[PDB]
Amino acid sequence: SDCRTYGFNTQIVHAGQQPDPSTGALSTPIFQTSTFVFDSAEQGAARFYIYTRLGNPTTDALEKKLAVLERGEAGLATASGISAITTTLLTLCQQGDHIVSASAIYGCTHAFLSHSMPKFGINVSFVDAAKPEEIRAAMRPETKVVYIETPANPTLSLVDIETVAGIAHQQGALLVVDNTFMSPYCQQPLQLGADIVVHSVTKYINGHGDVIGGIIVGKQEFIDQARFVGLKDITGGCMSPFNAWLTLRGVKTLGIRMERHCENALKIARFLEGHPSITRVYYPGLSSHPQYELGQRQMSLPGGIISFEIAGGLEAGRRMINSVELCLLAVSLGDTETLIQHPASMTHSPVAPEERLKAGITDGLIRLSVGLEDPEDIINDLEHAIRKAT
Amino acid sequence: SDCRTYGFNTQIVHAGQQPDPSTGALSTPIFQTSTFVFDSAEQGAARFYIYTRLGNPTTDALEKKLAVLERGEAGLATASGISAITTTLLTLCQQGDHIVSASAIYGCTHAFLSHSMPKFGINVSFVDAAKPEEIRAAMRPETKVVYIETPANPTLSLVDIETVAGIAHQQGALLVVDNTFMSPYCQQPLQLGADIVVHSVTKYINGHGDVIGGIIVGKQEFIDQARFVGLKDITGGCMSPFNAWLTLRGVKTLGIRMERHCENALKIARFLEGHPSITRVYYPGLSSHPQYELGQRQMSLPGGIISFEIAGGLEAGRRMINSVELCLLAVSLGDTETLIQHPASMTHSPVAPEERLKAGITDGLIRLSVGLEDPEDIINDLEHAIRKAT
Amino acid sequence: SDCRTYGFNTQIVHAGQQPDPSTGALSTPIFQTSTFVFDSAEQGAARFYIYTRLGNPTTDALEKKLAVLERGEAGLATASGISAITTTLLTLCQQGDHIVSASAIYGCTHAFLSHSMPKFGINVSFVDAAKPEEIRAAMRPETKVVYIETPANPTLSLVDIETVAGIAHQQGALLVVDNTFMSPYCQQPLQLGADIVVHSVTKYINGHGDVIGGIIVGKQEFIDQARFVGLKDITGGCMSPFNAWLTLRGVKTLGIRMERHCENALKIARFLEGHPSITRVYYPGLSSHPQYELGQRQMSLPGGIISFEIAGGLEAGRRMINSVELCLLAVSLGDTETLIQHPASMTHSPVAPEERLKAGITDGLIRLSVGLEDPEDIINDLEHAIRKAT
Amino acid sequence: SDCRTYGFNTQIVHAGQQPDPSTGALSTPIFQTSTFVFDSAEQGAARFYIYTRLGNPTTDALEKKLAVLERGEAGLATASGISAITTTLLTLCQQGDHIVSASAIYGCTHAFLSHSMPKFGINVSFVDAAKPEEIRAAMRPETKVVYIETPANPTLSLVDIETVAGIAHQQGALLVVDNTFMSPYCQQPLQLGADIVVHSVTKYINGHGDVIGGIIVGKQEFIDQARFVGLKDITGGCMSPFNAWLTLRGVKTLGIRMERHCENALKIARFLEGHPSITRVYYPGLSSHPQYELGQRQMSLPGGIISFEIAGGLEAGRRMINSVELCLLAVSLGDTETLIQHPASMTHSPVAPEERLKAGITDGLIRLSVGLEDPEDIINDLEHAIRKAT
Ligand SMILES: *Cc1c(COP(=O)(O)O)cnc(C)c1O
Ligand SMILES: *Cc1c(COP(=O)(O)O)cnc(C)c1O
Ligand SMILES: *Cc1c(COP(=O)(O)O)cnc(C)c1O
Ligand SMILES: *Cc1c(COP(=O)(O)O)cnc(C)c1O
Repeated sequence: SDCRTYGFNTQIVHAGQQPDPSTGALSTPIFQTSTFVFDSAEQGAARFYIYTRLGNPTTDALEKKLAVLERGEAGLATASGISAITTTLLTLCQQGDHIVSASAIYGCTHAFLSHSMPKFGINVSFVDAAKPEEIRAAMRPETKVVYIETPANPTLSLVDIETVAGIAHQQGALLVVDNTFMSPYCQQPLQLGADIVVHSVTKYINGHGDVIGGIIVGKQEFIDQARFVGLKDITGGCMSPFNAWLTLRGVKTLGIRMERHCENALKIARFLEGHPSITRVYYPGLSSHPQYELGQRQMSLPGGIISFEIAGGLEAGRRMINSVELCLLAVSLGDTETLIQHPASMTHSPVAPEERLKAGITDGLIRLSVGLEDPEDIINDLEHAIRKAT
Repeated sequence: SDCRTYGFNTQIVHAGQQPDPSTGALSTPIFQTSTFVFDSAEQGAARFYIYTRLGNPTTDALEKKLAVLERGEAGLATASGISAITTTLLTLCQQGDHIVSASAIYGCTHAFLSHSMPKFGINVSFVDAAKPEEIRAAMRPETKVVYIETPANPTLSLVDIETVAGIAHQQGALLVVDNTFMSPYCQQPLQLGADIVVHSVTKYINGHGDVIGGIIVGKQEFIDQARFVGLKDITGGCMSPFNAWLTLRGVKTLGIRMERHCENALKIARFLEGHPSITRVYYPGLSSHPQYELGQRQMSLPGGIISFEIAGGLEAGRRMINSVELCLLAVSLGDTETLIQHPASMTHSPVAPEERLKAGITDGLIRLSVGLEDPEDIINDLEHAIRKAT
Repeated sequence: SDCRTYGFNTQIVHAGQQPDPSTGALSTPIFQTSTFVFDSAEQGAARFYIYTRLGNPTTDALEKKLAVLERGEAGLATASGISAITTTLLTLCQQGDHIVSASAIYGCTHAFLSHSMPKFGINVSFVDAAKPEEIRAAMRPETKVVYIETPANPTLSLVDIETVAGIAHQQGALLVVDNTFMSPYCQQPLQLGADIVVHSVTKYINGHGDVIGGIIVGKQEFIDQARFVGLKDITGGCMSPFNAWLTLRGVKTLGIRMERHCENALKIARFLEGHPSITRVYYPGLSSHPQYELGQRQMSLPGGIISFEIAGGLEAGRRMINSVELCLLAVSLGDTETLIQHPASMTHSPVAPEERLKAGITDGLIRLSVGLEDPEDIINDLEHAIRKAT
Repeated sequence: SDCRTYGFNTQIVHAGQQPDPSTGALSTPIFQTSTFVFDSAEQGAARFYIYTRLGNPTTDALEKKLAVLERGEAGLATASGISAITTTLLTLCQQGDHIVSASAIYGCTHAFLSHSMPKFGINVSFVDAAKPEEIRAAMRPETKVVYIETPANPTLSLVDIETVAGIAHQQGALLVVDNTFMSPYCQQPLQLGADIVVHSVTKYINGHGDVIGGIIVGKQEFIDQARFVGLKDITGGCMSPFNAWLTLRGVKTLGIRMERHCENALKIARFLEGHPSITRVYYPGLSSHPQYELGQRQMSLPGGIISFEIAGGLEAGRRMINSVELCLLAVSLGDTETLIQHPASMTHSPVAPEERLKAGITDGLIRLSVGLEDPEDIINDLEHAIRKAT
């Protein structure tokens, strides 16, 4: 049979994997090796597995699974989400090329695009990707890539993938989408015209807060270049077989995890929207979200991340996060535990307040990654902390 | 006490490591986490461990140990040896800069320098680094780095680190040395004036054929840039904590392994030099090596790698590797098992024979990574195969 | 706060665990050590962690979590489910003691009780535990333990835990319940009067088909004896820290997994009950189950295991399992993949047919462990295979 | 070829292992699975791998390697050294049987034999096994097993394996030898007439202080019973595949480790014997050892463990261990780090002083497990601490 014909939950469990033919072992073995042996001089030349830096059976299973889930031809695992992004863009671009990027992107990605790319002669124009006309207006004869993230932090704004793909393609560029926030269970950019999808598997795909890693999915021709040039000759961004095996294990529960994350998040978002100490709640599942209908067409679920603004600015946000007893203070997302952060007092404390404001980070903004706990316990913890903070 | 005051074997065992203060666990715990939690808003801002992509306690132990062993200030672990090299060079260089590199370098490194760097506007001049005058003559006002490997494949030629460091420094450049072949047990480039040392830990440092990884050692100021810019904003070349833990475990036996590798290799090299079917033997421990005295000053042991040429060219080399029963056919080195390869029929089969010849790869050249088996068994296997092949 | 006060899903995620105080690492570190160090002679005497055979911080987290989930005082992890059972019974019993056991128990447990115990002078009487009067009638002055499993293979019959606990206690014996089939998410024997619960974590608790292990939960006084005598001085049945860490990771999703297993199983059970080629379907969620109302009081969900009888006996059962394309042929249960077996042709093939019949294993009986795939795909596979087999 | 024909170092590296046929992976894959799948009903019956509790390809490699190294037919891996011992003895013995055991045995083994065995109707007579006549005099018609350890703590006394084997066999009993202290590199009890060898792999065989585990080696007929009855139906003492893989990795360096341990230990023993503050030194490599010549015939090296008595009794021993700066205070042995303990103040502090004295534990006795550090550093640390303590 062919895994690409089964339902999505069946694919989550089985795609890319099968019992070991030699032993019958059901779990994918951990091929924690650096060296592969040849039977003869002739077999060594013909292969020219050889070396985990080229490929590995455990990692291959993960790559094939994620390719099935994103409806792409091929996958390539990497050492980190950032390595997935930079291996992709450094494979595609050289000195003199140009990229149009969303401004509302992950912080580390922004640093790569704003400082590292221009030092290699690759220029980047940042635009508001919620306005597809700004993408069009920034495209140049040298533009190779349009780069977007959706939903995007810190207010969970959206980008219309299908519309942007059509613009990029008419002007001769590829569209790369960072799909980390959604996972393939909730959004499928390649089905909407994107050429390449990248993820930090560190978040939902692994889901267990114990793996740093990335994945790239796209056409075989591109993935072959990302592997044999990008990984081999540029970043050296290999995923270890053990991390691939842990990610395979974590992704087995992706469907049931995303369903529970999103069911919990919708309940919490509605609680916050009814709370008179909370000025704003940013969540694609609330009908007041400015791009609500686009989200309903593009995403199968509204996600597990919420942002919200607490009354009273910086000191209220600090008092709030210092008053939670169950939510844990951390900067990651997509884990089984609920995580909370207050950027203005945590990650962006040395940034000038007016510079945070232009970046959409108000003094009272809190970001919540909703976990698998009972939502009543999460709501009770938030209610306890909000009441204290105000 | 201070680990930097003890003998080298003591440092191999103990440097960078101590019993866990919280539990007393002797083994370094495997901190297989992506997320680190803060106790309050204030602690989260002060730290701005946070995230394994920034650092991790297991990986920190490995970095500190290797810094002690190379007599450097700081270490930085990476996803692969190639990532150690490219994270280093992409941190140091930008569009318009220049590198002088040895020509006799690892194949993948050559591909990065010959094809990837120039596409980022970084030019590279390749020279014969056994001739320090060629390094001097190639240096330009824009030269930021001189890059060398010693010993170098395929004939185990050497580079005079101290002399080259003095030339590089007089002309305002840094010297980067790939010390993979030797390990810090046998050669210490920083003590001879190199600025930065890189290794593929995939070889001797781990030693067990089950980890792909790299390490960078140098001054704190540079390592901080390689970590917070190179890894964070360019390659995303993180080492996983489990790979760091395996490398810590493998390096515990580095001293006893290198002693046995080199004792075995010297016996095998002398056997091959006495064999009338073997035209040449390349090994720094043989007094006929063209740079023998330099090797005796620069290396504490002559290493575990041998190359040799079998009579009868391509078909004899193929028959030989097809006739071994104990040596395993593979392209890695530094494992506990003896590994053998015949480049002209394996890795370089589609390369034009006259192009292999200019690269020092003759049709009869065999490379041997000597393992920890009884040398009598290795010699008997080689003798059996050589006699058949001729 | 106290984890014992939160909801059950919150407890699944958080109980027994917290961020590492020394580093903030969110994931429980893998303390893969054999040795623990003391700061002084005095600290070494006071502790007399010391040695993973006594205890280990990773394994302690798992033990504490499972104790919370079963509402018991303490937990003890073991090398296998069988070791959990034998460490328990060999701690409790000595030469001259007696056990009353259900006859419908796991095969390996039956072998221990029928052959191993009597060779140590410990006698066992087997009874039909669906009939509590048979338990009472078999109790002797020497009876130390009543041992039950519920639901029990092969027809998923039940045992009334509360009623049996009252009988055992009136006659001075302890009740031990193997709760593997249900997990603490679906049944809590200690809340119904059982004294000790054992599990094979190999099944649902880990859930990922990659760990062999057991756990014991009960009063602190008993668990201390099971640890310091049973494990230390009898079975030497330690769980490795890595297996404990994997089980901690697997149990994070126990609630969402059990919900999906049981939702899928109920759909499949109803499909089979409507199928004219299927003579019988054994599933606690079907109202025709002989102990249906007891199951509704004692179990929060009817479970993920189904047994059923296909028309046409031995050859139909063999043709059926040889015709599935998605279900995998295996003898375990509780994995994320759907597993199927036909005992009469697989595990019990050399047993006399009339001896299988008395054991409740008819020639046409199939056992199904329902996984996390789309139930429509599982049903389509079963329908395809049943139609072929008949 | 056949691994049993090669030299011992070659066997250490290669025995039981080969490149994976399906992939060529050189490292033995980690088959971290609980479940094995069958291709058809017929293959499932024929096998009746099936289940890691029966066997596993990773663990099988370790078992085969250790069988080669001990010159035995078959091996069986276990959860701990204690499980290797109890699985062996509980397989061999039943109610009414008798064991003659050395008195100078590992503490936990003594507890099993003195308290657990008699509660199962199995009687044990303890004798001074340095006097083979005491073994003979204690044998009864019911004696099934003679059990010995050599060298034996706390004074490293010896037992003449060959002489004791002949006595046991003439009287119809099996000889079981715990060979943990020596490893197969230094002593081979089966070659001297022992029937079964057990080890705690926790010590030298793994060697890296990060695995708890055991191994049993003997005839195929016995090992089959220890596996299919002892492990399956009594102790449930399975080794996890990951622990087996780590032990395979650790044992690769067994030969070079034992050579360095013993070279270091002999230097340290001679230093201590020349020290006027040290009243006695117990080490088989010193010619004053009471069984020196027996040790030279039976052991290829004198081992890595030393015991010694410091002048000044209990308080001097406590001051000494509180004054070391490099040696670590711990109760294990066979690790790469040097470990030290003072039983009278650490492990035996609540034992009556006259009861320790009869057990050979004087108030001033120190036990040292010599590691792989520079021996000059170990000697300097001991000298520093001894001078302070006196
Ligand atoms: C966390 C994240 C990344 C970075 O991935 P890493 O695995 O941390 O390198 C990139 N994009 C998004 C949207 C992320 O959330
Ligand atoms: C193997 C090797 C490398 C590459 O290291 P990887 O870990 O394979 O990326 C670089 N330099 C030398 C000298 C090597 O032998
Ligand atoms: C599988 C099972 C066991 C045995 O557990 P192991 O981990 O295989 O030793 C015991 N009881 C039940 C109900 C089981 O399903
Ligand atoms: C440590 C030891 C044991 C016990 O082994 P574990 O792996 O700790 O269960 C048994 N015998 C000897 C000689 C030992 O040193």
